[PDB]
Amino acid sequence: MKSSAKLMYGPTVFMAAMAVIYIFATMHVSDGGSVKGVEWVGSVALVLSAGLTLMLGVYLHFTEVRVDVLPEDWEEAEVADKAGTLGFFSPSSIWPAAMSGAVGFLAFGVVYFHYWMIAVGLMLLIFTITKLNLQYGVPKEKH
Amino acid sequence: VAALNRPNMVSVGTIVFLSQELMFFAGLFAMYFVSRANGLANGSWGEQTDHLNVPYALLITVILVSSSVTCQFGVFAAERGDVYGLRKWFLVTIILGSIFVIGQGYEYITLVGHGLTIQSSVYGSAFFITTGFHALHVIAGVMAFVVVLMRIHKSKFTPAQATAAMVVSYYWHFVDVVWIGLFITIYFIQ
Amino acid sequence: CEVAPPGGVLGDFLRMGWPDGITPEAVAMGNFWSWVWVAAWIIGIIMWGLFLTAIFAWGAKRAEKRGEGEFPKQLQYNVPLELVLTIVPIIIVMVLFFFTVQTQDKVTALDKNPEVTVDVTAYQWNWKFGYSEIDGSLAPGGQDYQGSDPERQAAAEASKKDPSGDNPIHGNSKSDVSYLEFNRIETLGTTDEIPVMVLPVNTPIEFNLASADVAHSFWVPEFLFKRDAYAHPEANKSQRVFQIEEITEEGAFVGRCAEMCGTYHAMMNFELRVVDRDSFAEYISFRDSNPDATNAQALEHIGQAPYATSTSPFVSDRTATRDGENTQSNA
Amino acid sequence: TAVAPRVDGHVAPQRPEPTGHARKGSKAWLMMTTTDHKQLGIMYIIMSFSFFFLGGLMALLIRAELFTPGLQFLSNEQFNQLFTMHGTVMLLLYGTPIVWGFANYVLPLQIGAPDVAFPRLNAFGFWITTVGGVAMLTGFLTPGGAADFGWTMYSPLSDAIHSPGLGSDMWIVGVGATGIGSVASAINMLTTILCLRAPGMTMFRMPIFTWNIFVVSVLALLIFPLLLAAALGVLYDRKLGGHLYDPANGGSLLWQHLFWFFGHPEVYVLALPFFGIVSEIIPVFSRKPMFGYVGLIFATLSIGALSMAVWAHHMFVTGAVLLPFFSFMTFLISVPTGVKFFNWVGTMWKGHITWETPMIWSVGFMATFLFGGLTGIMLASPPLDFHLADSYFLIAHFHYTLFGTVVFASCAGVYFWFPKMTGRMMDERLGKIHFWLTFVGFHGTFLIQHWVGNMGMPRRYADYLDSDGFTIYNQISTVFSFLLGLSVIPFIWNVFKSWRYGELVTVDDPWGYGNSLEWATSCPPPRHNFASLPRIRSERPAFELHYPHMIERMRAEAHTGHHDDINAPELGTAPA
Amino acid sequence: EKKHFVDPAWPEHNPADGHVVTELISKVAGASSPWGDDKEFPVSAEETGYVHPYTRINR
Amino acid sequence: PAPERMHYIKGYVPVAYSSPHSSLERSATWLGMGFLLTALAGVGAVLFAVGANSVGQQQEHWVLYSIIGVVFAVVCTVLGTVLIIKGRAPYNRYVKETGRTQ
Ligand code: HAS
Ligand code: HAS
Ligand SMILES: [Ca+2]
Ligand SMILES: [Cu+2]
Ligand SMILES: [Mn+2]
Repeated sequence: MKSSAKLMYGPTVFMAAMAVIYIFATMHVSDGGSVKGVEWVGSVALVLSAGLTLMLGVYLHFTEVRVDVLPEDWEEAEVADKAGTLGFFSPSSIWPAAMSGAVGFLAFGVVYFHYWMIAVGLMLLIFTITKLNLQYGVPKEKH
Repeated sequence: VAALNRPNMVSVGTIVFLSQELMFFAGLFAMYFVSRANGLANGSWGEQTDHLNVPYALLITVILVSSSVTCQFGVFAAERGDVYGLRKWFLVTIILGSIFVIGQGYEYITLVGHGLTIQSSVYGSAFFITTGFHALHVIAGVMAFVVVLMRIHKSKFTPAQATAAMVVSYYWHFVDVVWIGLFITIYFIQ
Repeated sequence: CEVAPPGGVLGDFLRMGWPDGITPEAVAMGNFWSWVWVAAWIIGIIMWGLFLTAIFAWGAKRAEKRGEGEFPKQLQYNVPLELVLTIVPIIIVMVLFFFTVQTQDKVTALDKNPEVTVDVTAYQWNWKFGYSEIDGSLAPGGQDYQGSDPERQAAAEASKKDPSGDNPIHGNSKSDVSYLEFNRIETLGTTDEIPVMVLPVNTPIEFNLASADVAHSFWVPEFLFKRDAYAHPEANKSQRVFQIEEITEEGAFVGRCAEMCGTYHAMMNFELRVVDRDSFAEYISFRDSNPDATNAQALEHIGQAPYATSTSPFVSDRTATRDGENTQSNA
Repeated sequence: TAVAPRVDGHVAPQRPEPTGHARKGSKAWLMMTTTDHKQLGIMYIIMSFSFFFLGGLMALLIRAELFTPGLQFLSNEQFNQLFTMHGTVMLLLYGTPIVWGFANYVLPLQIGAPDVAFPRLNAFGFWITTVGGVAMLTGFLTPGGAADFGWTMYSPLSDAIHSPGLGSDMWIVGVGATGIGSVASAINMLTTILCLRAPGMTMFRMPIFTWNIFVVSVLALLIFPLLLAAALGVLYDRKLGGHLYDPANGGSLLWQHLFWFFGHPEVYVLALPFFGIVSEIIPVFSRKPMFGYVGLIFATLSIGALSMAVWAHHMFVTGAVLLPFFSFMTFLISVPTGVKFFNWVGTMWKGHITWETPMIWSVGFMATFLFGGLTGIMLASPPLDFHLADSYFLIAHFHYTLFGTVVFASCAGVYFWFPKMTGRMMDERLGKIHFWLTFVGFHGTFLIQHWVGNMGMPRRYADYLDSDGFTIYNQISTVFSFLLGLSVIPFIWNVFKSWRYGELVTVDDPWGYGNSLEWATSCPPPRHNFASLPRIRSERPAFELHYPHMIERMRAEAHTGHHDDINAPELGTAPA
Repeated sequence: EKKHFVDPAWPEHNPADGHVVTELISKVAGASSPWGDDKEFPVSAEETGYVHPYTRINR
Repeated sequence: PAPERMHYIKGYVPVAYSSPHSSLERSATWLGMGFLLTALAGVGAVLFAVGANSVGQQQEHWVLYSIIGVVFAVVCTVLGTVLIIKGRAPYNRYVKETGRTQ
């Protein structure tokens, strides 16, 4: 995490510079072959594009300032240091494919713009999302 | 030492995802600001800003920021291991966000009821696309809180369910922040 | 570039099929083109030669035969050479960009003095040309001539707001056509007639582009230049004007559409016909004298071929087109 | 470094079985429900190549209709739909999903991970990508046909008036769904890099391919939501009668800025992972390291940065953009893309090159992409683009680049990592037949179209008049296009044969000199990738694992300078 | 102590060590297991609960 | 506590671009890299202004464009070169203290 957090500051600096340059240039720089005025689409996109990298970079920096010296980021770590439980990872699940099909129903309901299709698509979507999130919580059957 | 503390993966994934909705709303800010530029070049933007109601939007904003601090108290309770506190504060958040969306609905019925529609002008289109995508994200946030509550109904409250709560709270903080940006651009910058 | 490219077969190879250019701006662009291709073929030669070296020299068979062993020298860094081959790209790119700025600003200026102005109006799917301004040294009657057609224009201006009260776009009607031009003398191209638009030689020309519906493109290969015709060019922030200092050689040249505009995008063609300066003066005088005279009548009136030579209309039959028959020979 | 005590009765792990032997009904329900990145990788790859053949069909039809002047069998509408959906299928249903498929199969192996961060999210990304493909291609099932506008979907040509048919809306939602898949895969790849690395593998011990997936994952994260927002703006105009994309609003250049801001980073998203694959392949079949590794990282990072500045070079002919800004920054994005060739030549420089099939494919990639990039820099000057924009010169450029990356280098990846996916080798005879058919076909198709465009043939032209003089060149181009289409016959047969009866891979690294960590495990890997991990002390762990005696050389010769690292004293206060 | 409830299924915890999990930080690399970290597996077939059926179908 | 240097026996040579003393982990390097990359925009502005004045264009404002270009290039250069050198301080003292260059 430590190394990877610093990298987001290269793009942030560069895109902030290009945003300010683009803005005051497009409002200031004269030309024969082009009109003068602040070009808002590129402006907003460049500033929020710097904001994305600033967000993720400052978050990962604020995280790594309070993590131990893990064997992953340690140049001479032994394999045996990572022994123990690693984490829970889903062995299988049907609900991703069901969500894809639900989104498909919704999207087709938009292209045809039948409102019942949009309704049913949103219900299929929210139901399958709930079932994905509730996959490992379904209580044991009881009489 | 018991174990080495390390990054919460689910929180990292959630921040990488909330990076996406910033750039989602970037395109809508572009569709707003180019339209505003042209409309002020005509000197006719302000013929529909007068449809707005800045006090109503301000009380709306109060409700949304209040819900945003409510779910933070809920996350405090979650990390303590306290499930009843989490239930309480997430429910109050659900209620305040529901109030937000139904007040936004009232404002929409008001603005449509006295002229401003999507097709009435370029202003109406930009207004409704921006504020409407935001309202859909708010409704998805209320759905997410509901799903968390039934999760801590069905399964036992472990650290896993706590992280599941923390990241829905991340999402609602982000939605609230996007409303701050919308509120200043729509009602004050105009 | 202001330097003439190499001569003979080298120049023909280097410009690689570019038109020669019937205007000074075109000559400049083609010169810059030829020279950057000299540079590009040099760079390609050296890099491809390195790849062919890697094939025919550094193989493993030849190394095993001459007793080189299992592995080669495991050199991972030459930090000075890394810096050198980082900056060499940069300092060749800098000269590329300097000459780019030069040639561009040569082409795209407005520091000229137009003596003819054309209003161009693309639509789905044809052209309408029209003479907007002529200089009194070249116009009928020896006076500066403005070609605006007052009533046909005043209708377009009146369209800005719909009196029925809709008016959604910043106060204007959706169907506002105010931005278009309606000159007096106009050459409306049709499905069966190519618009032959006539200009003088050795004369500054201005083109004033716009479209009635979608985005089109005024491309003339022999100017080595194109620009897009957008609807509401002011609102779209598009520079709608373009200027050439002169057209160097009389003739008849083709021009095409280059932005995909729809179904019949391949059928939008026109003929930029370039004639002697006095022949243009007589042409525009004749059409100023006969508001009901076709373009072909006036072309005949000054000895030109009546109809387009650089292209032709399209057959417009979805069945008969398939055997090769695609012109309709309306000439 | 500790020495573990050897123990009694030790036996190596049992190797898993190769493909072809699988018993009936084994894959059917597993495909529906699996969360394994390895199966999802194979599925991504097969799906992308299926769509590749489906888009090349439309391309062959286009090339047929241009063979001779006239409309011999297509109409105007159908030709427009054809080039539209060819371009769309080739970028969003081949390039991006195959990027993510190679990433999914290979990246957890390279970093020494068991699984991806969010497995069900991975599966969701795959299935939503397939749904997007269906959504796009169903426009052909309506009587009006697919979308007519090109894959750029300019405005107002895409609005409610000028394109009424529903095929356009099908295009919109399908492109959006492919964006959804691209972002889910990006979240997965990025978090998996951040969290689940093997002990010892810091960020600067990962392979080049992993670093490239890092930068393109953040690019995709940055750009695909903007595409979805702009496409929904278009759908908002069409279905709800909005006015934001009207030309009177300035809605044409609005769309162009939004689109190309998405769009050029997407072509870099396709380029960089396959630069990565080539950086994986060439060091193996050279018996050398990757030359300039850390500087190569900086090159990739600079491309990731600069990609956001150079977006509007696709708008020079508009008379709307700031020409000097974007021309300059385009010439700048070319430089770190140029450092790649110097690194690769350094890697092959006085190495011991064995010309196996994947190496041949990689060198074909370099030979084509060099010309593609030479063409691009001349598109990057406005005074040249004013003639070359929207000409067939531009078609020749972007095919010389994309066919270099997402086809040549992707086939190199297939031949390279077929053992790790199947435990079987591919047929080298057919591999070289496929290579040469592809080479002859592609060069003979697209090289002459440079001249066809320069002469003044625009792109997207259904028909032309024979007086224009294009006919001879179109004919040469079409014959070699049909040859290129025939190039896939040995490829399909080679994959199908070798998957089911190909030569069994007996060892963990059949090429012998594998660098990255995937070659330090079985062929195919177990369900959780690793039955044991080596020590990691280099960007090539498997090489120092297979050749201990080489480390002396590998470490000593690594730099040119006489730095005298071997002569230093003991640094730790104690070994404890 | 009673100044805030703590769930039964919460694990053992030392207040000097910070929370068992918090927004930025966890004690497991991947996700946290839904069965609790203080649970270990495999258990015995007895405490599994599962009763395996015996079936015979007529022929 | 902060970590101590890694143990290396006599005659061992590592590769460690992310070691603790390695500046590539130090963050001031990365900002300086960003500024070094940004410095080229000023040079672009200078070439633009000079070349546009050279052909008789932008004469109204070319001096200002060129001045902002050169000062942008220069301030970016000095800020980046010192953010870099600051970032590379620990490695310099490390090589001063110990035998390895790696
Ligand atoms: C994989 C996909 C693609 C890659 C990669 C790619 C690379 C480049 N392209 Fe591109 N392209 C353009 C320029 C470049 C440049 C500068 C590069 C760069 O990556 C090329 C640099 C790469 C190299 C590999 C350089 C060679 C290496 C070395 C080491 C050279 C040493 C020499 C130096 C440094 C000095 C240079 C001087 C010399 C004299 C050679 C431009 C404008 O400047 C347009 C729009 C113009 C228009 O609208 O007509 C464009 C349009 C497109 C389109 C749009 C087609 C559509 O509308 O559907 C696509 C899909 C595409 C794909 C791709 N393109 N490109
Ligand atoms: C990744 C990116 C791309 C690739 C690869 C690509 C490949 C080709 N291209 Fe292209 N393309 C053109 C020609 C070709 C040809 C001949 C090929 C060849 O590689 C295609 C041959 C490949 C094949 C592959 C054919 C064999 C077919 C088979 C094998 C079908 C059977 C299927 C199966 C699944 C059998 C097995 C069955 C099972 C069940 C397993 C031309 C002109 O000749 C234009 C200009 C259009 C115009 O009018 O301006 C064009 C336009 C474009 C555009 C712009 C579209 C637009 O204007 O909107 C893009 C982005 C693009 C990208 C790409 N293109 N191309
Ligand atoms: Ca034909
Ligand atoms: Cu581009
Ligand atoms: Mn264009």
